[PDB]
Amino acid sequence: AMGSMERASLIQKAKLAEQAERYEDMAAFMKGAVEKGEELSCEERNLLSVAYKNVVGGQRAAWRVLSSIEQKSNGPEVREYREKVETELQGVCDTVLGLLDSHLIKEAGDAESRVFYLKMKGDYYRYLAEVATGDKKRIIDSARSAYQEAMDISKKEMPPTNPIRLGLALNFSVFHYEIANSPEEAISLAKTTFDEAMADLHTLSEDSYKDSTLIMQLLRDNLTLWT
Amino acid sequence: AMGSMERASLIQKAKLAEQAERYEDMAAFMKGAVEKGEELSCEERNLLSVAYKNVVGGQRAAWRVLSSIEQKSNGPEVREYREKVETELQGVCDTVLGLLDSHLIKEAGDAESRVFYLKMKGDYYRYLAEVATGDKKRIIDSARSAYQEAMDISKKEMPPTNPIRLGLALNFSVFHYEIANSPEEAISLAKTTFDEAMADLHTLSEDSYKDSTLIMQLLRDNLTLWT
Amino acid sequence: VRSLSERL
Amino acid sequence: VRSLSERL
Ligand SMILES: N=C(N)c1cc(-c2ccccc2)c(CNC(=O)Cc2ccc3c(c2)OCO3)s1
Ligand SMILES: N=C(N)c1cc(-c2ccccc2)c(CNC(=O)Cc2ccc3c(c2)OCO3)s1
Ligand SMILES: [Mg+2]
Ligand SMILES: [Mg+2]
Repeated sequence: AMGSMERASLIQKAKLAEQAERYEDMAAFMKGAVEKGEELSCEERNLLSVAYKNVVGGQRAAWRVLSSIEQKSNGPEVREYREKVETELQGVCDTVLGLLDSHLIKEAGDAESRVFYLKMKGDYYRYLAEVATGDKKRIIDSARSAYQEAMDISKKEMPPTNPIRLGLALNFSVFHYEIANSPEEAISLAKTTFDEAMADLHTLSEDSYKDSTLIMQLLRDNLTLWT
Repeated sequence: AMGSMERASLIQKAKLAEQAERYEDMAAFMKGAVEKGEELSCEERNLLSVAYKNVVGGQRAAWRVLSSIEQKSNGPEVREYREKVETELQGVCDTVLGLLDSHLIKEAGDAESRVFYLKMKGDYYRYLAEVATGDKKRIIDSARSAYQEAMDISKKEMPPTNPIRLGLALNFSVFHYEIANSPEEAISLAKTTFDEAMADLHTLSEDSYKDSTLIMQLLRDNLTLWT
Repeated sequence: VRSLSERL
Repeated sequence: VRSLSERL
């Protein structure tokens, strides 16, 4: 439905939707922009990610509420409604994965863009894994493979303080702890990421230092919760 | 699309949607319940109101953000997107007004139900008036007429501390101040409502006292802002 | 600031 | 409590 709107207008409307907290509209505008077929800039990649993170985040929060109610009850209404929300969540994840596969990842040559999209791929397979059962194994391996490829590129091409590299390592650690039942892998990754970033902070400007230390704080918070 | 679901299941799903903060779903379930053609209980009326208040509240907040951006700019994007949100808001208000007119109000014989629905009618015409221009006059008179009929019934049939009567008077005072450019009418209504409720608190149980005083606090907050 | 209306 | 992932 966005095929008749100019790319630049879709991006401008995504920025307005963000200010208006209209995240479903924001995601639709950014999907339209991606479907124009041009690569996305750093700012545009962040708009895409913010839009879908907010949409799927609301769905995940709703699914967790309904799943909790359903687990305590063990009529069909709670199960039926949890299934409805689950199907909608899976549809949003499939949409994002489809944009990544057709054709954002294959056209991303720079490390910053390729790592960003591969991290997103890991994240949306992770959200699928949160609701999957038994099928679950295959989704988990898809998330792991995307995160691992992103990690390999990021370690070769980015400094340890780069915010994309840090956010990737953070989310992969969450994958290990919450999805893959590998809490020791999660703790090891978070600790090594934190320590390597700490030792690189001296190279950063005041602004970059703030960016990197904010994400490092999340690594430390998880380590506190996990140990 | 809800015509094939049992009334009781729609109500149960509305309650679940509320807990999951899925207010669009909640509104759709309650619309489906209303369209079964039976009158609504007090609890069901509150579910209907909560669902649509949350849906239109998000739209109103977005419209205000976009209208503010549009006013500062004076390309077509901000206007076009504000118009899109405005049209969606008007559609939600028209849906609620249509449920009230077909046929909730005419079937409401008790004062509690008739006052509740007439207040809702005033509220959704008020939300239409917030975005209307010039057409604006006719919407304003429709809101005023609904609120006034509700007031007349409430003064004859309910005590001054009844929460529906208090919320009606509160919202009618907001109408006078923000929509009808009648700030002195707003102040007079809020003051008289507050004082008459104060003098009736002695009749209430501890629970009812808490209910009534919470709404009275909003009357006092407005009087502070308005004077 | 805007006036406060009935809360849920 | 659940683990914290990357924030916007
Ligand atoms: N509209 C939006 N939402 C954004 C637009 C742009 C933008 C990008 C390029 C040019 C112009 C704008 C954004 C830039 N954000 C980042 O690059 C990542 C980041 C870095 C450090 C952090 C952090 C996140 O969280 C904790 O510390 S966000
Ligand atoms: N699911 C929901 N949202 C609700 C279900 C029921 C319910 C009603 C009847 C039977 C069972 C449940 C609700 C009852 N609320 C009121 O009647 C109005 C009210 C009174 C005093 C106040 C106030 C609002 O705000 C400030 O003080 S709300
Ligand atoms: Mg073009
Ligand atoms: Mg039936």
